[PDB]
Amino acid sequence: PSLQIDIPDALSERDKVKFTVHTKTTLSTFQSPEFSVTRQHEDFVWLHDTLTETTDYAGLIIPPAPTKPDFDGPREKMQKLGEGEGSMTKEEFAKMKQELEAEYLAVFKKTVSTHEVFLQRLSSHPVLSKDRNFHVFLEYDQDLSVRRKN
Amino acid sequence: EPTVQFFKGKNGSADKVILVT
Repeated sequence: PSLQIDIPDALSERDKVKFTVHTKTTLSTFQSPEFSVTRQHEDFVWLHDTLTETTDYAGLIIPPAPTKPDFDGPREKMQKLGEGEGSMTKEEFAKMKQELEAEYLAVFKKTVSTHEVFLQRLSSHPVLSKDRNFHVFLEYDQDLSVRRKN
Repeated sequence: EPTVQFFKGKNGSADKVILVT
């Protein structure tokens, strides 16, 4: 209960999916008792691969990386839904928009779950929860793009 | 072009998505 993480919300923008990573901790090894950051799916992938390529960690039961969420389908339907707004009736536009939202909702619930469980499993691991890069993932305010390139 | 925003449901509320304008 010293390190608790959750994902209260998520966002699909273009081809990127952003997760809000919310952390409540009693550990003074973190600068703040409560904080939130924004992380893309790529950051989760980077976190996992960084742990596995740490030679000291080789052998540890490392939880599997969350798989890439698939929004290609819904994104296509949504935009093509959008073009036909003028042409489309004002009665079925909300019909299959609500059906589109439901399609997004199904994908979101699943991928948020996989991403959250991944982080929660890392928090309960006696070795991995103290990792420097895991710390950065949870606490570092700015975008991880540059630290993923160096 | 637009973005879709997801919100986890709290206090028994249902999770939902919002098509952002």
